[PDB]
Amino acid sequence: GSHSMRYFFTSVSRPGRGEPRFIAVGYVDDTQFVRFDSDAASQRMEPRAPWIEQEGPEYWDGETRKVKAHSQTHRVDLGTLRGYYNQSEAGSHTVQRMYGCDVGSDWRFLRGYHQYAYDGKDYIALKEDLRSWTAADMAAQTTKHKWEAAHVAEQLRAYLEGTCVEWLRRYLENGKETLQRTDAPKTHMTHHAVSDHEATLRCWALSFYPAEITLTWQRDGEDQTQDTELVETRPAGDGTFQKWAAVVVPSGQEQRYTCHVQHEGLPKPLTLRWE
Amino acid sequence: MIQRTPKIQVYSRHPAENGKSNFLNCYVSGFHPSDIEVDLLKNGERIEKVEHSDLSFSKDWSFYLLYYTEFTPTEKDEYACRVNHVTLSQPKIVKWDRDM
Amino acid sequence: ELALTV
Repeated sequence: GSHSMRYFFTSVSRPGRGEPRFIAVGYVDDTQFVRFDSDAASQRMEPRAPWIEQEGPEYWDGETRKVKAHSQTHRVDLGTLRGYYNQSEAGSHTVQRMYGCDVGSDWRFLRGYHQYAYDGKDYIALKEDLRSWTAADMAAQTTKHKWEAAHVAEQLRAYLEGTCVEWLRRYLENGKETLQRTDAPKTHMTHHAVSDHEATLRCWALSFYPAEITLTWQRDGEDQTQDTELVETRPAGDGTFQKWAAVVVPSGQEQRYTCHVQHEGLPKPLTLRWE
Repeated sequence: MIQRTPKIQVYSRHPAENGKSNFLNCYVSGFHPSDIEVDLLKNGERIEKVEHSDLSFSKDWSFYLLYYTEFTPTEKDEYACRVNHVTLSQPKIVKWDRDM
Repeated sequence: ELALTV
């Protein structure tokens, strides 16, 4: 299967209640392995997966140092963004940043990414070539001018094609039992009357990993996508994921309806039936 | 400013069986800004020993958190999740439904 | 492992 390493950063200003709250997390695929919280007592980058705990003191020290440097850089960003947008001191605002890399089945580099948002909206993103910038409004054009003059793309590119992939492979190796696994969904459908003339059909997928899955309802082979309630894929808390899709059907037409489950752990996609 | 409403799901880790220990989860996803209050309720009272995940976010920038606690379901105990967020004009309570 | 102001 293909793999990814991504780091996620959130900084939130807090007018007159001290400094911005900064939270960082790192993931390999859908498995979190580090956190930093600016409000916690430890002030340390902390392990959140068992296979990261073996990393020695240099690692923890280096990641604590770098994570703090990411935090200070976001504190500055919040100030700068309030000036670009002519915003007052009176309101809380949010900067988010995400970066990392994807590798293919052969663990070779596929793609790199480095994206910022302000107040929930795209701000600036490194393009696919790792040489250029997409800036989403006029303020972010000011950032693009500054980042081009300072050759920011080049330094990001060297990390994303090089270091990022090297550490992803190392984590994949060390955490092989956890990370190089696929757990196929355990599927079923439930049936419950909502009146004497309608029933809720709900198609379930349980205990699966990774999180990526497609659940779809058909009526006589036709997709029921506008009539389907699809919940967001959710963690079970044990390292696996769950999802369901439901339709409300007239009683008596159950046999017309089929659920269709697609997941990388399934040898073939499954069709579940009421007959 | 962008505001996105939390999607709230309350559910057990494993199929619930009375008298068997389990984990009760409240997953809130798709929200913006990140400031949110989430409590797990037992018979309408706040459960104290509730952990949560570290603040993270999806491709579209919206935030997600898992709140969770160990529990043993019984016949008579009623569980729920109470969420407040700027997008909700009153706190929203989602009841745990074991028969979905 | 981890790796600029706007």
